[PDB]
Amino acid sequence: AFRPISVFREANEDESGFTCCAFSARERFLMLGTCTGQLKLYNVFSGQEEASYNCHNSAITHLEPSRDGSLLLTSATWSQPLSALWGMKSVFDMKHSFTEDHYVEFSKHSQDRVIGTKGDIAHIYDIQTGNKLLTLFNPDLANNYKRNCATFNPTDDLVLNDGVLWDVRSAQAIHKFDKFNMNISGVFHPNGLEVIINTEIWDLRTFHLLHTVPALDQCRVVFNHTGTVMYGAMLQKSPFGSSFRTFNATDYKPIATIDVKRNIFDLCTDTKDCYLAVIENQMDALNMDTVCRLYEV
Ligand SMILES: COCCNC(=O)/C=C/c1[nH]cc(C(=O)N[C@@H](CC(N)=O)c2ccc(F)c(Cl)c2)c1-c1ccc(Cl)cc1F
Repeated sequence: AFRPISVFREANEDESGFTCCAFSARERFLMLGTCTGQLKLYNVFSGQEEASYNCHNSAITHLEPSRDGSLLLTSATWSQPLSALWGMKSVFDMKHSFTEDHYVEFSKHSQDRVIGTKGDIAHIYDIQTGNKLLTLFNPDLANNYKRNCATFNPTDDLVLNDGVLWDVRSAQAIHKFDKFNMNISGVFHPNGLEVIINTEIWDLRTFHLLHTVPALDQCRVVFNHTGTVMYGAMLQKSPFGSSFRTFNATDYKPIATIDVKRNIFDLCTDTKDCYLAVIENQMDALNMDTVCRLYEV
């Protein structure tokens, strides 16, 4: 099941403004972005705030800590810069920013690069210098996905941008996956063998269609750290509707559908994959008053 374990809100605020979340390196501590552009650290069990840092002058949409705990990526709604990289050792400080990229992710195997998305375009940056190494856009192969989000594969040698597979080393598009939907651009399966683009599962080796999974339509997906479970939530204000779905990552078979009966802002699992944190708005409320709910997987 998904048994509720605890709940908390942005402490001492009339309107709680949590917008996104990620577990930190420290087991019991969750990092939350807020609609006023702050980063908060909370104890997930006590529900108490520990620390607060100022990141952006607009709502944080998404954040990602590095695995080693030294770095954090944030993205905001209408700030300049839209995304930034923060150092978290010694003092919390901005290292580099990515002016117009509305989404950013670390590379996966070695976290020495950032990949940012601006519309149909990907930008790769060096973490050391902040320098833009590559711009990935091919007018002949573009799918023009409206919710494109560029990403590295597990070994960092490939990028998926706008449904196009790029070889990072040569900076060449090697394959365009055919377009089946208007919005979702896709992700790599952590197994390194498959690419999941909306409802279509493609083989990375042959570029053959392996499976169709209709329940993934319009979903953002995240895997548990172990790579055994895939979580998906349909995009619908709140980025998501009121439900998320789980699937077996080995065979794409549905496990569970959870309707939390409130709009979802974000979802994450801890490094040990024991707990799920979900940001939920207290259907289609104009009032912003989010809680973080912790669930047992
Ligand atoms: C109208 O909204 C105004 C402005 N707000 C936004 O834009 C907000 C954007 C935004 N928030 C969270 C995400 C996101 O993708 N979260 C990932 C998990 C993660 N943290 O990686 C995710 C995966 C599976 C799930 F089941 C759930 Cl519920 C969440 C996203 C998100 C949504 C769409 C895209 Cl293309 C990229 C994104 F990062």
